[PDB]
Amino acid sequence: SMSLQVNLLNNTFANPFMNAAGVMCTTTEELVAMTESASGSLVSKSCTPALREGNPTPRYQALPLGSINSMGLPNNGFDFYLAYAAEQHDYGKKPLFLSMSGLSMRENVEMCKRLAAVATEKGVILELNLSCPNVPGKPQVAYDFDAMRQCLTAVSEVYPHSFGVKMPPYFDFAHFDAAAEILNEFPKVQFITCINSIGNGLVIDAETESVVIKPKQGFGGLGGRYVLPTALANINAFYRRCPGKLIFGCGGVYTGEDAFLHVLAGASMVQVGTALQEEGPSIFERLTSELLGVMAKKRYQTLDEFRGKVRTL
Amino acid sequence: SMSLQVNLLNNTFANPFMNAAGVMCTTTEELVAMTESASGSLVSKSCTPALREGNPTPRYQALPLGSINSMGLPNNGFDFYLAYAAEQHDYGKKPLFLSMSGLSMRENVEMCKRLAAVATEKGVILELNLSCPNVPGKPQVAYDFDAMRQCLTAVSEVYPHSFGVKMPPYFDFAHFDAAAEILNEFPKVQFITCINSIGNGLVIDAETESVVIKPKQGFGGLGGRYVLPTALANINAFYRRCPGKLIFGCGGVYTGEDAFLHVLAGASMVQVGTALQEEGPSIFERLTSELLGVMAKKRYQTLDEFRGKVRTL
Ligand SMILES: Cc1cc2nc3c(=O)[nH]c(=O)nc-3n(C[C@H](O)[C@H](O)[C@H](O)COP(=O)(O)O)c2cc1C
Ligand SMILES: Cc1cc2nc3c(=O)[nH]c(=O)nc-3n(C[C@H](O)[C@H](O)[C@H](O)COP(=O)(O)O)c2cc1C
Ligand SMILES: O=C(O)/C=C/C(=O)O
Ligand SMILES: O=C(O)/C=C/C(=O)O
Ligand code: NI
Repeated sequence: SMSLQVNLLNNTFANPFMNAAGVMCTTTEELVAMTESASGSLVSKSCTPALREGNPTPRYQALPLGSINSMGLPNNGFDFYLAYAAEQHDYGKKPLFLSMSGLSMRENVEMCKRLAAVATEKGVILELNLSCPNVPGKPQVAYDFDAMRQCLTAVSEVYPHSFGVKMPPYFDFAHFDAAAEILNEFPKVQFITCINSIGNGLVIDAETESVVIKPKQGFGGLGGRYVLPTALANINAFYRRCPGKLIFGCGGVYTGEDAFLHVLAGASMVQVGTALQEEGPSIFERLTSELLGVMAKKRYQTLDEFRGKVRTL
Repeated sequence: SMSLQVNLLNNTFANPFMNAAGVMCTTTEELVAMTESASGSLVSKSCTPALREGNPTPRYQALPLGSINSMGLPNNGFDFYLAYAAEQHDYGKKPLFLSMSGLSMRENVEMCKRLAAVATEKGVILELNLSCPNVPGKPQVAYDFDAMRQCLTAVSEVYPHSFGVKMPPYFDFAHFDAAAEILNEFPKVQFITCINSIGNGLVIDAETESVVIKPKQGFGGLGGRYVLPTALANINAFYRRCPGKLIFGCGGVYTGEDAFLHVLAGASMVQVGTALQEEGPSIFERLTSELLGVMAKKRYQTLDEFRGKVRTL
């Protein structure tokens, strides 16, 4: 009667769920666990050309309303994720996204040049992270529309495949417009993942009178409950403004209902970060059944039936 | 014993609490209620030169985690708030801030010209709102650094008094820096209120499969629980970067503990929006009591003892 199936980017997904990049997808064991999970897909930790230890700990804190982190791109390096995609990932189980977060345009160019062949041969799909908010002294690329255009230009020039972009949240229609205008100039950008963390929040523990993460004086990306309306806004903003592109929702998904909201806003895939961090990949079984339960209660049979159909007043 | 006293801009405030601009401060009755309340101060609704009906309703929605609104600056017009400040407000009770949100730099300039005499004579303090995120086709001025510098230059030229600026949240250190650099060019900007709403979130009611406010396709400013870490981040970011200025915290204050966090982040005054909307002016008795209780438990006697003293790791 019902189906969470998603068909996009020449792939079939059992369901729209996947991990948010950076959550439970850094190590082989994590990637395998994500592959073995009920998720429709997975995306590997945002990689840099070489392994990165990331920021000093503590760099993640679970919170009643979500999470704050300043991980700082700890990752095994591009070769590692490329090898996973090329040699290890069971594409028979589900499609794979590889998140890339070069620290400069040059780094993204170099990795993309090498990713090209593996994408061709294996079908791994690039999610280009333009919104890492946690590397000290590195602005979120997509908050600088010139840096964003330049990065997309460079990747589009060297990378002979469609890819997606992991976007920071924007908070003004002027920015939705400006970002969408730029994204629409790149036909290879076939999906937009909205959103990365709400950047550089500051959690203060009233008990300790201190921040809760070490890097950057305690400023870190916010995820979880905090970010859901912002995520939905961005999902919908780009869903509307980039009609030639898919939107992947990310932000504040804890339940099938939250996922339902993402899809209603226009999400094709739904990424799960904080909730997954706290619950582990078993969450995908829960989220699939919950989303199905929501759809059953609402008498929806497929995601196509309500994707992007949020009613305005 | 303990004091919530705040001293700034030649004024004594019984406590740091005040309404957030736009909340319960549009009408004479509201302004009188705010004045009669236990709040340390109050700010009048952001005004435009002439009255504004504001955006179509529904334009405010209380939420489990806060609020979303697209009020669209409904206000009685500058003359009205000017007259309140000039003729009606009992300054014997508490200092008064007047929030100004002209839709253009010229509108602000013209209002400031006329506000100048009332500020001189009565001591009303301008809070210049550069962060209205709800007027369709009008971007948040403070997201345009050139426009903000321009506006502050234009206002400073005609306004021979100290004033503050109501800021939107920023989400990247590069923007904290850029914004702080601009604000630091203006010695008359003696306070910075961080933050206005997290702009243009989108609340979707899963049950109705619809947005919850009418203007701008449901996109509206987020307040309340959603915004606290962002508010704290901005308060602290500007606290650090504008040591010559005071910071007024605004965002996510429901309790004395929240207020304590604002102050720890660097807030001198603490503004209360969503919580005040949802509880009314009696909230200030609660908040003062709670903040004193927090301070008592933490063995602080004055706000100066911990203002801005959030410990980093
Ligand atoms: C610990 C942690 C690591 C993350 N790493 C990445 C990353 O490497 N690349 C990326 O694009 N986003 C990363 N994110 C952001 C998530 O992908 C996601 O956008 C964000 O957490 C919002 O979703 P959520 O509310 O479900 O947490 C990370 C988030 C967390 C909490
Ligand atoms: C109904 C409503 C009206 C508001 N009107 C104004 C306004 O006129 N000027 C302004 O600077 N901020 C206005 N705000 C934003 C608040 O001043 C405050 O920045 C925001 O709500 C965050 O505080 P909170 O979390 O306590 O709600 C308004 C907020 C709400 C909810
Ligand atoms: O590794 C991190 O700090 C997170 C990056 C991101 O949110 O893109
Ligand atoms: O009147 C409003 O819509 C809100 C204004 C603000 O947040 O500055
Ligand atoms: Ni911004």
